Amino acid sequence: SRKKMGLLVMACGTPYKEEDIERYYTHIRRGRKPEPEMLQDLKDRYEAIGGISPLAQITEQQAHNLEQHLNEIQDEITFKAYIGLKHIEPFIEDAVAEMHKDGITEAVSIVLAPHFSTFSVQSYNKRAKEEAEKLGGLTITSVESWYDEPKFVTYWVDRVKETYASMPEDERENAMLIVSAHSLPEKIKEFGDPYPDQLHESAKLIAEGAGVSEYAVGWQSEGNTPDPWLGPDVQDLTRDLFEQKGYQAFVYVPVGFVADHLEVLYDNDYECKVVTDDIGASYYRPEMPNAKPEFIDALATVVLKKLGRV
Ligand SMILES: *Cc1c(C)c(=O)n2c(=O)c(C)c(C)n12
Ligand SMILES: [Cl-]
Ligand SMILES: [Cl-]
Ligand SMILES: [Cl-]
Ligand SMILES: [Co+2]
Ligand SMILES: [Co+2]
Ligand SMILES: [Co+2]
Ligand SMILES: [Co+2]
Ligand SMILES: [Co+2]
Ligand SMILES: [Co+2]
Ligand SMILES: [Mg+2]
Ligand SMILES: [Mg+2]
Ligand SMILES: [Mg+2]
Repeated sequence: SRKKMGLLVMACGTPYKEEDIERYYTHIRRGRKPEPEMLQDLKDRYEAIGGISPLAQITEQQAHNLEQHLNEIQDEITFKAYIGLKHIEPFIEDAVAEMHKDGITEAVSIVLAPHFSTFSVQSYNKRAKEEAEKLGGLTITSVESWYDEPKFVTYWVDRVKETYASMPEDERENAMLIVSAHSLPEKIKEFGDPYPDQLHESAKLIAEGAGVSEYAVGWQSEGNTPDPWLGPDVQDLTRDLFEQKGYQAFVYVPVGFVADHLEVLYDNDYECKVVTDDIGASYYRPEMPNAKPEFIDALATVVLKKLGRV
Protein backbone atom coordinates (compact mmCIF):
# COMPACT_ATOMS: atom_id res chain seq x y z
CA SER A 1 0.00 0.00 0.00
CA ARG A 2 1.65 3.18 -1.25
CA LYS A 3 1.68 6.20 1.08
CA LYS A 4 -0.06 9.29 -0.34
CA MET A 5 1.87 12.56 -0.19
CA GLY A 6 1.30 16.04 -1.50
CA LEU A 7 4.05 17.55 -3.66
CA LEU A 8 3.91 21.34 -3.24
CA VAL A 9 5.80 23.02 -6.11
CA MET A 10 6.34 26.76 -5.58
CA ALA A 11 7.40 29.49 -8.00
CA CYS A 12 7.14 33.20 -8.72
CA GLY A 13 4.26 33.00 -11.21
CA THR A 14 3.64 34.66 -14.60
CA PRO A 15 0.73 36.50 -16.24
CA TYR A 16 -1.50 34.15 -18.26
CA LYS A 17 -2.45 36.76 -20.91
CA GLU A 18 -1.64 40.37 -21.73
CA GLU A 19 -4.61 41.64 -19.65
CA ASP A 20 -2.97 40.12 -16.52
CA ILE A 21 0.15 42.33 -16.76
CA GLU A 22 -1.46 45.13 -14.66
CA ARG A 23 -2.48 42.89 -11.77
CA TYR A 24 0.71 40.81 -11.79
CA TYR A 25 3.01 43.85 -11.66
CA THR A 26 0.77 45.64 -9.11
CA HIS A 27 1.35 42.65 -6.83
CA ILE A 28 5.13 42.68 -7.43
CA ARG A 29 5.16 46.43 -6.72
CA ARG A 30 3.41 45.98 -3.33
CA GLY A 31 0.12 47.60 -4.35
CA ARG A 32 1.40 50.34 -6.70
CA LYS A 33 -0.23 50.13 -10.15
CA PRO A 34 2.27 50.67 -13.00
CA GLU A 35 1.88 53.91 -14.95
CA PRO A 36 0.43 53.63 -18.50
CA GLU A 37 3.83 54.03 -20.20
CA MET A 38 5.23 51.14 -18.15
CA LEU A 39 2.22 48.92 -18.93
CA GLN A 40 2.78 49.57 -22.64
CA ASP A 41 6.54 48.90 -22.35
CA LEU A 42 5.91 45.57 -20.57
CA LYS A 43 3.45 44.48 -23.25
CA ASP A 44 6.09 45.28 -25.89
CA ARG A 45 8.76 43.28 -24.02
CA TYR A 46 6.56 40.19 -23.77
CA GLU A 47 5.74 40.49 -27.50
CA ALA A 48 9.44 40.79 -28.36
CA ILE A 49 10.30 37.53 -26.55
CA GLY A 50 7.54 35.49 -28.26
CA GLY A 51 4.46 36.08 -26.08
CA ILE A 52 3.19 35.35 -22.57
CA SER A 53 1.34 32.02 -23.06
CA PRO A 54 4.39 29.74 -23.48
CA LEU A 55 6.06 31.20 -20.37
CA ALA A 56 2.91 30.62 -18.38
CA GLN A 57 2.89 26.88 -19.29
CA ILE A 58 6.37 25.98 -17.99
CA THR A 59 5.74 25.73 -14.23
CA GLU A 60 2.70 23.53 -14.91
CA GLN A 61 4.75 21.22 -17.12
CA GLN A 62 7.54 21.08 -14.53
CA ALA A 63 5.15 20.11 -11.72
CA HIS A 64 3.28 17.53 -13.86
CA ASN A 65 6.45 15.87 -15.20
CA LEU A 66 7.98 15.80 -11.69
CA GLU A 67 4.89 14.13 -10.21
CA GLN A 68 4.79 11.44 -12.90
CA HIS A 69 8.55 10.78 -12.81
CA LEU A 70 8.66 10.50 -9.01
CA ASN A 71 5.75 8.02 -9.11
CA GLU A 72 7.57 5.90 -11.72
CA ILE A 73 11.07 5.73 -10.20
CA GLN A 74 10.09 4.42 -6.76
CA ASP A 75 7.28 2.24 -5.42
CA GLU A 76 6.67 3.45 -1.81
CA ILE A 77 4.94 6.86 -2.23
CA THR A 78 2.25 8.19 -4.54
CA PHE A 79 2.73 11.95 -5.03
CA LYS A 80 0.12 14.46 -6.19
CA ALA A 81 1.41 17.84 -7.40
CA TYR A 82 -0.05 21.20 -6.33
CA ILE A 83 1.31 24.52 -7.68
CA GLY A 84 1.62 27.49 -5.33
CA LEU A 85 2.69 30.88 -6.72
CA LYS A 86 3.88 34.09 -5.12
CA HIS A 87 2.40 36.83 -7.35
CA ILE A 88 -0.76 35.45 -9.08
CA GLU A 89 -3.28 32.65 -8.55
CA PRO A 90 -3.04 29.86 -7.63
CA PHE A 91 -1.31 31.42 -4.57
CA ILE A 92 0.67 29.37 -2.03
CA GLU A 93 -2.27 29.53 0.38
CA ASP A 94 -4.70 28.34 -2.33
CA ALA A 95 -2.50 25.30 -2.97
CA VAL A 96 -2.28 24.36 0.71
CA ALA A 97 -6.07 24.76 1.08
CA GLU A 98 -6.62 22.48 -1.91
CA MET A 99 -4.29 19.84 -0.43
CA HIS A 100 -6.25 19.99 2.81
CA LYS A 101 -9.62 19.79 1.00
CA ASP A 102 -8.45 16.73 -0.99
CA GLY A 103 -7.48 14.79 2.16
CA ILE A 104 -3.67 15.21 2.03
CA THR A 105 -2.12 14.94 5.52
CA GLU A 106 1.61 14.82 4.65
CA ALA A 107 3.43 16.87 1.99
CA VAL A 108 6.91 17.71 0.76
CA SER A 109 7.61 21.10 -0.83
CA ILE A 110 10.21 22.44 -3.26
CA VAL A 111 10.78 25.97 -4.61
CA LEU A 112 11.78 26.16 -8.28
CA ALA A 113 14.84 28.32 -7.39
CA PRO A 114 18.01 26.40 -6.37
CA HIS A 115 19.54 28.85 -3.85
CA PHE A 116 18.17 29.64 -0.40
CA SER A 117 17.48 33.25 0.51
CA THR A 118 15.55 34.98 3.31
CA PHE A 119 13.62 37.08 0.77
CA SER A 120 12.27 34.31 -1.47
CA VAL A 121 12.65 30.65 -0.44
CA GLN A 122 12.34 31.25 3.32
CA SER A 123 9.23 33.39 2.76
CA TYR A 124 7.56 30.79 0.49
CA ASN A 125 8.22 27.97 3.00
CA LYS A 126 6.98 30.03 5.94
CA ARG A 127 3.77 30.94 4.07
CA ALA A 128 3.05 27.30 3.21
CA LYS A 129 3.65 26.10 6.78
CA GLU A 130 1.53 28.89 8.30
CA GLU A 131 -1.43 28.01 6.08
CA ALA A 132 -1.08 24.33 7.01
CA GLU A 133 -1.08 25.26 10.73
CA LYS A 134 -4.19 27.44 10.29
CA LEU A 135 -6.13 24.62 8.57
CA GLY A 136 -4.74 21.88 10.80
CA GLY A 137 -4.31 18.21 10.09
CA LEU A 138 -1.50 18.64 7.54
CA THR A 139 2.31 18.87 7.83
CA ILE A 140 4.91 20.02 5.27
CA THR A 141 8.61 19.18 5.06
CA SER A 142 10.34 21.80 2.92
CA VAL A 143 13.43 21.70 0.70
CA GLU A 144 15.54 24.80 1.48
CA SER A 145 18.19 24.62 -1.25
CA TRP A 146 19.37 22.24 -3.98
CA TYR A 147 22.01 24.13 -6.06
CA ASP A 148 24.55 21.48 -5.03
CA GLU A 149 22.60 18.40 -6.20
CA PRO A 150 25.14 16.71 -8.52
CA LYS A 151 22.57 16.00 -11.24
CA PHE A 152 21.70 19.75 -11.39
CA VAL A 153 25.36 20.79 -11.55
CA THR A 154 25.81 18.25 -14.35
CA TYR A 155 22.91 19.76 -16.36
CA TRP A 156 24.75 23.08 -16.54
CA VAL A 157 28.24 21.55 -16.89
CA ASP A 158 27.20 19.68 -20.01
CA ARG A 159 25.47 22.73 -21.54
CA VAL A 160 28.60 24.85 -20.94
CA LYS A 161 30.86 22.15 -22.42
CA GLU A 162 28.67 22.04 -25.56
CA THR A 163 28.77 25.84 -25.93
CA TYR A 164 32.57 25.99 -25.60
CA ALA A 165 32.99 23.06 -28.03
CA SER A 166 30.82 24.91 -30.60
CA MET A 167 33.04 28.03 -30.56
CA PRO A 168 35.66 28.94 -33.18
CA GLU A 169 39.18 28.45 -31.87
CA ASP A 170 39.92 32.16 -31.30
CA GLU A 171 36.71 32.51 -29.28
CA ARG A 172 37.30 29.35 -27.23
CA GLU A 173 40.68 30.75 -26.13
CA ASN A 174 39.37 34.28 -25.34
CA ALA A 175 35.97 33.68 -23.71
CA MET A 176 34.46 34.63 -20.35
CA LEU A 177 31.80 32.64 -18.46
CA ILE A 178 29.38 34.81 -16.39
CA VAL A 179 27.30 32.91 -13.79
CA SER A 180 24.41 34.88 -12.27
CA ALA A 181 21.23 34.97 -10.18
CA HIS A 182 18.55 37.56 -9.31
CA SER A 183 20.00 40.42 -7.22
CA LEU A 184 18.67 41.20 -3.74
CA PRO A 185 19.27 44.12 -1.35
CA GLU A 186 22.68 44.06 0.31
CA LYS A 187 20.87 44.29 3.66
CA ILE A 188 20.24 40.52 3.57
CA LYS A 189 23.86 40.28 4.77
CA GLU A 190 22.70 41.60 8.16
CA PHE A 191 20.90 38.26 8.64
CA GLY A 192 23.78 36.08 7.48
CA ASP A 193 21.81 35.14 4.35
CA PRO A 194 23.82 32.44 2.47
CA TYR A 195 22.39 33.38 -0.95
CA PRO A 196 25.57 35.13 -2.23
CA ASP A 197 27.82 32.32 -0.98
CA GLN A 198 25.57 29.73 -2.66
CA LEU A 199 25.69 31.56 -6.02
CA HIS A 200 29.49 31.69 -5.81
CA GLU A 201 29.58 27.96 -5.05
CA SER A 202 27.26 27.17 -8.00
CA ALA A 203 29.67 29.09 -10.22
CA LYS A 204 32.72 27.28 -8.80
CA LEU A 205 31.08 23.85 -9.29
CA ILE A 206 29.89 24.54 -12.85
CA ALA A 207 33.15 26.09 -14.06
CA GLU A 208 35.11 23.26 -12.42
CA GLY A 209 33.03 20.48 -13.99
CA ALA A 210 33.19 22.13 -17.42
CA GLY A 211 36.94 22.79 -17.31
CA VAL A 212 36.49 26.56 -17.69
CA SER A 213 39.26 28.43 -15.87
CA GLU A 214 38.09 32.03 -16.63
CA TYR A 215 34.72 32.86 -15.06
CA ALA A 216 33.00 35.58 -13.05
CA VAL A 217 29.96 35.93 -10.78
CA GLY A 218 27.38 38.65 -11.31
CA TRP A 219 23.82 39.60 -10.47
CA GLN A 220 20.86 40.67 -12.57
CA SER A 221 17.38 42.17 -12.42
CA GLU A 222 17.87 44.43 -9.35
CA GLY A 223 15.11 46.80 -8.23
CA ASN A 224 15.14 50.55 -7.77
CA THR A 225 14.87 51.04 -4.01
CA PRO A 226 17.43 53.51 -2.60
CA ASP A 227 19.34 50.85 -0.63
CA PRO A 228 22.30 49.17 -2.38
CA TRP A 229 21.64 45.88 -4.18
CA LEU A 230 24.06 43.02 -4.69
CA GLY A 231 26.33 43.72 -7.62
CA PRO A 232 27.97 43.99 -9.99
CA ASP A 233 25.08 43.81 -12.47
CA VAL A 234 25.75 41.56 -15.51
CA GLN A 235 25.60 44.52 -17.97
CA ASP A 236 28.28 46.48 -16.11
CA LEU A 237 30.32 43.34 -15.37
CA THR A 238 30.41 42.40 -19.09
CA ARG A 239 31.63 45.86 -20.13
CA ASP A 240 34.23 46.04 -17.33
CA LEU A 241 35.68 42.62 -18.14
CA PHE A 242 35.85 43.54 -21.84
CA GLU A 243 37.72 46.75 -21.04
CA GLN A 244 40.15 44.84 -18.80
CA LYS A 245 41.02 41.90 -21.06
CA GLY A 246 39.24 42.10 -24.42
CA TYR A 247 37.19 38.88 -24.34
CA GLN A 248 35.72 37.92 -27.73
CA ALA A 249 32.85 35.79 -26.40
CA PHE A 250 30.63 35.92 -23.33
CA VAL A 251 28.73 32.86 -22.07
CA TYR A 252 25.82 33.57 -19.69
CA VAL A 253 24.63 30.91 -17.23
CA PRO A 254 21.77 32.45 -15.15
CA VAL A 255 21.83 29.50 -12.75
CA GLY A 256 19.44 31.15 -10.30
CA PHE A 257 16.63 30.82 -12.89
CA VAL A 258 15.14 27.51 -14.03
CA ALA A 259 12.52 28.62 -16.54
CA ASP A 260 12.14 31.05 -19.41
CA HIS A 261 10.63 34.37 -18.35
CA LEU A 262 11.43 38.02 -18.95
CA GLU A 263 14.38 38.07 -16.52
CA VAL A 264 16.24 35.63 -18.84
CA LEU A 265 14.79 36.13 -22.35
CA TYR A 266 14.93 39.94 -21.88
CA ASP A 267 17.46 40.71 -19.13
CA ASN A 268 20.06 38.36 -20.68
CA ASP A 269 19.09 37.71 -24.34
CA TYR A 270 18.26 41.39 -24.97
CA GLU A 271 20.06 43.55 -22.38
CA CYS A 272 23.33 41.60 -22.21
CA LYS A 273 23.19 41.04 -26.00
CA VAL A 274 23.02 44.84 -26.49
CA VAL A 275 26.34 45.11 -24.63
CA THR A 276 28.05 42.20 -26.43
CA ASP A 277 26.87 43.54 -29.82
CA ASP A 278 28.23 46.99 -28.88
CA ILE A 279 31.70 45.68 -28.00
CA GLY A 280 31.83 43.24 -30.95
CA ALA A 281 31.79 40.02 -28.90
CA SER A 282 29.76 36.90 -29.52
CA TYR A 283 26.83 36.16 -27.17
CA TYR A 284 25.91 32.68 -25.89
CA ARG A 285 23.28 31.69 -23.31
CA PRO A 286 22.56 27.93 -23.12
CA GLU A 287 19.05 26.58 -22.72
CA MET A 288 17.19 26.88 -19.46
CA PRO A 289 16.24 23.55 -17.86
CA ASN A 290 12.46 24.18 -18.23
CA ALA A 291 10.76 20.72 -18.07
CA LYS A 292 13.49 18.64 -19.78
CA PRO A 293 13.85 15.03 -18.47
CA GLU A 294 17.44 15.49 -17.20
CA PHE A 295 16.26 18.38 -15.02
CA ILE A 296 13.11 16.54 -13.83
CA ASP A 297 15.33 13.63 -12.71
CA ALA A 298 17.56 16.04 -10.76
CA LEU A 299 14.48 17.48 -8.97
CA ALA A 300 13.12 13.99 -8.19
CA THR A 301 16.46 13.07 -6.62
CA VAL A 302 16.37 16.28 -4.51
CA VAL A 303 12.91 15.33 -3.19
CA LEU A 304 13.72 11.69 -2.43
CA LYS A 305 16.99 12.65 -0.69
CA LYS A 306 15.04 15.15 1.48
CA LEU A 307 12.73 12.30 2.56
CA GLY A 308 15.73 10.02 3.26
CA ARG A 309 14.64 7.47 0.64
CA VAL A 310 17.83 7.77 -1.43
C1 LIG B 1 8.47 38.72 -11.30
C2 LIG B 1 9.31 38.06 -12.32
C3 LIG B 1 9.54 38.42 -13.61
C4 LIG B 1 8.98 39.58 -14.36
C5 LIG B 1 10.45 37.46 -14.20
O1 LIG B 1 10.93 37.36 -15.30
N1 LIG B 1 10.71 36.54 -13.17
C6 LIG B 1 11.47 35.40 -12.95
O2 LIG B 1 12.19 34.87 -13.77
C7 LIG B 1 11.21 35.09 -11.54
C8 LIG B 1 11.83 33.93 -10.85
C9 LIG B 1 10.34 36.01 -11.03
C10 LIG B 1 9.76 36.09 -9.66
N2 LIG B 1 10.02 36.91 -12.04
CL1 LIG C 1 12.89 27.62 4.92
CL1 LIG D 1 17.00 21.15 2.12
CL1 LIG E 1 20.30 26.03 2.59
CO1 LIG F 1 4.21 46.20 -30.28
CO1 LIG G 1 6.45 47.62 -32.52
CO1 LIG H 1 -0.66 13.48 -17.87
CO1 LIG I 1 3.31 12.72 -18.46
CO1 LIG J 1 32.51 37.27 -5.89
CO1 LIG K 1 12.71 40.64 -10.23
MG1 LIG L 1 -6.95 39.82 -25.41
MG1 LIG M 1 21.85 21.53 1.61
MG1 LIG N 1 16.11 45.51 -15.19
